[PDB]
Amino acid sequence: PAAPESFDEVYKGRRIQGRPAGYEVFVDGVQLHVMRNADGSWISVVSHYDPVPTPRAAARAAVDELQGAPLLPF
Amino acid sequence: TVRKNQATLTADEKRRFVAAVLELKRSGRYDEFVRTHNEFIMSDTDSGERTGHRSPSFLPWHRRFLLDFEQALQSVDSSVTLPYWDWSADRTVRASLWAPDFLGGTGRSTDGRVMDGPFAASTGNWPINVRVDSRTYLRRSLGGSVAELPTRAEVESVLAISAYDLPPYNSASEGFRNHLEGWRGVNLHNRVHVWVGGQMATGVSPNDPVFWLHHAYVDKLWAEWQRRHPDSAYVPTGGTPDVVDLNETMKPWNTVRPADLLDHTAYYTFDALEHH
Ligand SMILES: [O-][O-]
Ligand SMILES: [Cu+2]
Ligand SMILES: [Cu+2]
Ligand SMILES: [Cu+2]
Ligand SMILES: [Cu+2]
Repeated sequence: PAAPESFDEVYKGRRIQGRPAGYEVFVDGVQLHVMRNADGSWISVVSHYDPVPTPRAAARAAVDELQGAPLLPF
Repeated sequence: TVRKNQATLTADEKRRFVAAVLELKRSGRYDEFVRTHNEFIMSDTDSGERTGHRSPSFLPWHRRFLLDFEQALQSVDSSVTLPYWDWSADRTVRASLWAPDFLGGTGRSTDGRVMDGPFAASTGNWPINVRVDSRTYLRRSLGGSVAELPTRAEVESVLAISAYDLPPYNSASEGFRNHLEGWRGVNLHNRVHVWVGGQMATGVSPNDPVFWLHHAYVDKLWAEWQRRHPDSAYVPTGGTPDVVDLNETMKPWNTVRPADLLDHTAYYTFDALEHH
């Protein structure tokens, strides 16, 4: 049950980072709440009813959701 | 108190529902419901304490949450009750629900902003204050992120499941509760949040007034399930770590148990509900 690998990329113009902590995601340096489901999928607070396979997928879904908007710290 | 299908409300009942919701917003009360739901959805996890979602108490918790909100509406106008949205039937953007005299429609495609109805940002009456996405206007993208609302045949497949819930009592469970919640199977409740989009797809989903109508129909499906399966009841029934057992109390109220909420008729009836 060990955590996913870290990641760091620019996705649609915004920096997304993930790292084991039990895992943290940031969008342009602002932490984004994420959660892992028992089956290994992930969600974020801006997609909290929509499981996706990985934390990077959840970070990318957040950038899609935000449509350029700054994230507020949670 | 009778909860009615939204499609059946009179013009005057829509006007009074809208006015009561806007008064709760103006007074500051509405935002605290948004905040409670977000706090629980961020704390409710599959391998630790879980109360409002991803757990057997998803159903009584939202039943009591909706009762708190309905009683707040009734403090403004005692004739108002929560209507329900049967998304299996009223499944397009042309549903009267989304008309400018009720909830307003979908968001424009540039920024998702709702442009009509009483909750459009331009009215000055619906600031989005409790938020994580920094924008302060109501957003929706109906049918944007998922193509279809559940159908009646899909709902029927879930109603046919006899066990209320199953170990491990979380998002991985088989059984009725998790199939209605939607983390497993053809997906009923979660998919509707995804289908509306905007704030309704996020932890601050009560920012959209349709939240209440969605959960009032999820709550009606629990009542229907009970009529179909009179030999089934809430589980677990004692001694389960991290999960609210039948006779344990639930946060945030601390003074009510799932057992106190199984029978909706102690609080309201529906316009129509099948007999077993
Ligand atoms: O429950 O959203
Ligand atoms: Cu929710
Ligand atoms: Cu979460
Ligand atoms: Cu919900
Ligand atoms: Cu019978």
